Amino acid sequence: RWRQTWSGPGTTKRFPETVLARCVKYTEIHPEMRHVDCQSVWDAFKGAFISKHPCDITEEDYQPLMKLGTQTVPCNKILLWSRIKDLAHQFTQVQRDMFTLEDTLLGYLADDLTWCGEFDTSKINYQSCPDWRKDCSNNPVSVFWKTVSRRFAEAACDVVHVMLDGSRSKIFDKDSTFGSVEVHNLQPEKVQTLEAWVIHGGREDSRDLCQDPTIKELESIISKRNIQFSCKNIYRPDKFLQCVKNPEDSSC
Repeated sequence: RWRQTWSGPGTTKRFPETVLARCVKYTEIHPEMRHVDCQSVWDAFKGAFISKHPCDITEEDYQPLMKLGTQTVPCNKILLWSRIKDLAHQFTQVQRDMFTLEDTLLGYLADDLTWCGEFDTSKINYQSCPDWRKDCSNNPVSVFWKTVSRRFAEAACDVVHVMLDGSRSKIFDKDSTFGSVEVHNLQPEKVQTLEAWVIHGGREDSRDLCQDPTIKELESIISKRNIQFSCKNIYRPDKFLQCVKNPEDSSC
């Protein structure tokens, strides 16, 4: 074909093998998931989207998979992020000070992957998948992230942290998974504070981006949910990471 059905990239090559391998690796490393049957996880993941129209996926489709990937997360150590996932991951990798969604079995399985099927065939579509904007929001990938992110947000307690990209025109973006799902699913009964770390992209002596209009928006939203809001600038994320690996003895 010189023209594909959908406007988005197709399913990641060797999707089935990749998810299965990730499940095996995760369950080998993480002791609480030692007992998960990875074939069963693949079957349930597959059942969510195979033979279904990829513009008609619902959260219910992923419920078998959600049940299987049920997992306790230290509720007071959750790190959310938007448009800055590499630094979030590099940070949690140092000494596991916090946990992101990609530290969970389900987030790990799907990170950086694309997948979709076809109505009334059992084939995976490796040629194209729906674009969230051009085609439809109710596609297998978008629906998966909304489903898993909601559950992750509901599990948070105490002080919840979020890394935001301060080099974006919208540092807080109401359209992101963070802004459209996670903010609205933190449980005010459990969550005391949301603390945002605004990651600078700048060359040095930049603005206090905690005063950014979009940050004030996030503050208003979260305050009105009866959760406290805190914000900090991270001016030099390279120094930040160094200080995380090697604190207090040098210039930190």
